[PDB]
Amino acid sequence: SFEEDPEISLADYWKCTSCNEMNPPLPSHCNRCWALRENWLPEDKG
Ligand SMILES: [Zn+2]
Repeated sequence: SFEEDPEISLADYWKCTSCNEMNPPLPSHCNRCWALRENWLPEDKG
């Protein structure tokens, strides 16, 4: 199922490393197990 989403395409989604679920960029944790993403915010070590 795909709908009009030019502002937020499903391609921008992410893959929860816990269960391997797909989620949008809006949230951070998987919408099932709540596997709060790890690599989201701008990670700039140094
Ligand atoms: Zn998950």
